[PDB]
Amino acid sequence: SGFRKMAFPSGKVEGCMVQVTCGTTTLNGLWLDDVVYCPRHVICTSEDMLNPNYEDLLIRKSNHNFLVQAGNVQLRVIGHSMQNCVLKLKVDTANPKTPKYKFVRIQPGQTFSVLACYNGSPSGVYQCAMRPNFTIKGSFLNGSCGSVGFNIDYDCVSFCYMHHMELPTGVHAGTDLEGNFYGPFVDRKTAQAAGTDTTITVNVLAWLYAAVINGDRWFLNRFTTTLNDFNLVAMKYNYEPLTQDHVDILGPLSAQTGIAVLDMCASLKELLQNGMNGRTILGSALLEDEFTPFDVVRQCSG
Amino acid sequence: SGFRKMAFPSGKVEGCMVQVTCGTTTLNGLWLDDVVYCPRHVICTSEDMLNPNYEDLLIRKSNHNFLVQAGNVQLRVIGHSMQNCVLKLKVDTANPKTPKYKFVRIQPGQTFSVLACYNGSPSGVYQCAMRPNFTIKGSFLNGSCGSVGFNIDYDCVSFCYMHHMELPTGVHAGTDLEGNFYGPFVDRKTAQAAGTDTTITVNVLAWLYAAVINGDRWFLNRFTTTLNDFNLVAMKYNYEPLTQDHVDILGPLSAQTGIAVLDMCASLKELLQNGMNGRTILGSALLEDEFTPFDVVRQCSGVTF
Ligand SMILES: *C(=N)[C@H](C[C@@H]1CCNC1=O)NC(=O)[C@@H]1[C@@H]2[C@H](CN1C(=O)[C@@H](NC(=O)C(F)(F)F)C(C)(C)C)C2(C)C
Ligand SMILES: *C(=N)[C@H](C[C@@H]1CCNC1=O)NC(=O)[C@@H]1[C@@H]2[C@H](CN1C(=O)[C@@H](NC(=O)C(F)(F)F)C(C)(C)C)C2(C)C
Repeated sequence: SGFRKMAFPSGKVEGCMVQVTCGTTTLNGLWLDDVVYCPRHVICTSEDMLNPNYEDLLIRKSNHNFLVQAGNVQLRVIGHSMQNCVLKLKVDTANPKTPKYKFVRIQPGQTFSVLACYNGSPSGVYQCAMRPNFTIKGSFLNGSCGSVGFNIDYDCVSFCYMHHMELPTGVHAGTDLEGNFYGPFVDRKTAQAAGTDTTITVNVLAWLYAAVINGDRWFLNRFTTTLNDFNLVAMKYNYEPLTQDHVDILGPLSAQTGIAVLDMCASLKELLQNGMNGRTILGSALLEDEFTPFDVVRQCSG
Repeated sequence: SGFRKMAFPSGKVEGCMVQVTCGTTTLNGLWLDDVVYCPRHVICTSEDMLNPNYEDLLIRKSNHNFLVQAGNVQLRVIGHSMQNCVLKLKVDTANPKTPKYKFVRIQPGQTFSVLACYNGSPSGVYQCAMRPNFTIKGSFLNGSCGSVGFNIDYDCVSFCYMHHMELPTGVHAGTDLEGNFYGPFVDRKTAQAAGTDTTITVNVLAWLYAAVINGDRWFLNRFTTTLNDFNLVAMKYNYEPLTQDHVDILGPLSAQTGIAVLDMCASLKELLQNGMNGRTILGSALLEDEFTPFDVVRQCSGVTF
């Protein structure tokens, strides 16, 4: 029993974290085979943070301007290219700790683990979800940049996120490992703010199913709802609209518990109507939205 | 900025997890140098768990009774010994990934990282506190036994916990790596219950300090209390007493925020009496007590390797 916000073992990613330095800028790099991936804004001074021309700044750089350090070893840089907002440094050594990996772009709602690093040393690991507004509610200080988000599937590491910047509201923005930003952000210091956040409705229902399987039944009820009446009510609490696709994904938890998704939707509407009246679900007095249907099955049946 | 329940990187510890099988029981082992550590109750059958005679059950067992598997490779057991509630199996091979490590035993309120494992394969890492009643609120299914708790200080892994059992209340109990239980528990299937839990007061106050640092400041009030007067409120609300010791630990956070510890106590007191009056603190409707002062500093400022 028990239910924990639980990250993947960070071991396979720890073996890939290096320090990338350029001028007075030091941030973190991901060393896979003979390529170090890191945020391109490493090549910006304080000045060129406002309207950087990355193409112009990079053409000024030779291989020898990039100090790559893996623990003690300085890697020798033998090539640099840019792909979108990530800089790719070719090094003369393939990383011997390179795991089986892929690059994946995730959708809002998806969870992944973040290995927070400073100076190419891993600090800590925590579990994140991609918010509907394409930000993550992370924990990152100065020099954290180039810290990555990942999933692990059997022995394969799925890299989905590289950290770039903090927005004024304290939420974080970054790119996939092809360097395309999640959402409408750019690696410039400009007036840009996170859109209005919403609750990830599909995740809350999943978490309620976890509550049932872990033997908590105090919040259900005898009502059901139409998908439309559910969405019309939920949306007034800033909940993401639930789609037929979301219901389909809840098939397995519905079947395992024998509570139809629209029945559990009825429970949710009433929980929003009523709150907790003291009580808790799975040790929380808020409705948890950073557990996907997959995360529940893995932790409560695996 | 931001504040998360954050675990230590598990790499050094993932390199030490093995599978131990004795008869039809499989669980997890910790492989360090040429010894494998795992719960002694691996030797117990369903029958033997009700009234086990460990010294007797153990002496009836030869090394050939113990399958130790590191991935696909069999390790050869060349010796076996018991220390308190942990079985120590000498294996023919030293673990080449053995980190700098020591065994430490923690007090309630201290936090640590748990690496949950099944069949010697690490599944997940989460952050835990040793509860005041010496349980931990874990997430552990069948085969999780031999999952370890640790902290890291630079390159030294300090192992502090090995998982043994689930209490009927759904909370978890285990030992230090010398096999001494945390709390008044025994490794038999017999009926056991967690005593009544209390809230780790110093940790809430540390967490409230973490709130102030992230600009969540609404709960500050003008009032200050005294330790004596506060601790009377604490007891009523099933809160651990705040000691002179506890107050001194918070000096860094008091100094960093300019909020006196007994001032922060007044905010806390008022919160217990009044509730949160709608609001949340760092996105929680509950007062959080599983972040230590050291945990808060290692994330909100640095010292984070
Ligand atoms: C990488 N080391 C930091 C990560 C930041 C620092 C504080 N916590 C973090 O997660 N990244 C940066 O310094 C990026 C970098 C320029 C400015 N910047 C920011 O994080 C800033 N953000 C913005 O100005 C905003 F909102 F517009 F994006 C700041 C708020 C000053 C921390 C670039 C290229 C975005
Ligand atoms: C190790 N593989 C399991 C892990 C358990 C399984 C359910 N959740 C967990 O964390 N631990 C055990 O097999 C221990 C072990 C015998 C029985 N046991 C229990 O978990 C039982 N608990 C107790 O006996 C209790 F409550 F009294 F502490 C169970 C009835 C399954 C809850 C021994 C030696 C205690």
